[PDB]
Amino acid sequence: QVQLQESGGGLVQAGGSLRLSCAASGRTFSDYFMGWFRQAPGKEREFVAAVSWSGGSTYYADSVKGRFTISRDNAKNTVFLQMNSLKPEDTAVYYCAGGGSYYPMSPYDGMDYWGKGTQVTVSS
Amino acid sequence: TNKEYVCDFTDQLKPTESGPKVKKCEVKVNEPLIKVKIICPLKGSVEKLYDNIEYVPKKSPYVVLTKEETKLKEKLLSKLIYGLLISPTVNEKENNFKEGVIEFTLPPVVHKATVFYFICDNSKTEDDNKKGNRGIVEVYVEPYG
Repeated sequence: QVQLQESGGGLVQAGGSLRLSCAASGRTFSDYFMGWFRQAPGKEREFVAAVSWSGGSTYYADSVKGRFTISRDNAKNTVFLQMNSLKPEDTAVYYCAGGGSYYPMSPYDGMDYWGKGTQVTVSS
Repeated sequence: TNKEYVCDFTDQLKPTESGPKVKKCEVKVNEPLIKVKIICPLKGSVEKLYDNIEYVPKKSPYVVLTKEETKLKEKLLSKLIYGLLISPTVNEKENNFKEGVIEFTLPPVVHKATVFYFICDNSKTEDDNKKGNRGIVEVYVEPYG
């Protein structure tokens, strides 16, 4: 079915910005609440951000709220993750995901499709 | 379209050592056709864990809680949101918390911003010296259409 592919990762300096993107195959993109997750060194994977079907509503994990913003282009089957004021603690593999239903108290629960991830490394 | 928010309190309100604490499900609605599903675990569905659980309002989703001054007040949702329709049944059961789950979909056009609430409260249940948690749904509706 749907396949997700992240892009845009790389080496960034602390304090800088980087925009990630995620492309989705098929013609059902607007049927999916989309989200970003990450796994940092030595940690479990954690929620980062999510954007609703139409793109009208956004949710952010408390660790990145204010610094990261998420959006989507339903005409291009893409989700974007804008990161500002990057910190060393933001070094991680960033994962794209989507699902028809969204669970605000546990955002991984409604995700039915997952990308393979893209690495982001923040050095100081 | 199968767009749906799900507030599942099943594994959020079980008694734990740090309980009782608040578990909030925030539902952000500014698009048409958004279905909302709230699962509140039934007393006796599992032994001991929800023996004293409580849901508010009892007439959910026809009646909701809204904030007047600091006081939560029960109000008819069809009064707050004109053109709202509620399915009498959900998967062939009454659309009432007494069946463990309620559902509703907001209409294609909403002119007035509104916030309302539901409560699924297990903080009065004790099991093995642990207390359940208090669950709260906040539905935040912005004008759309």
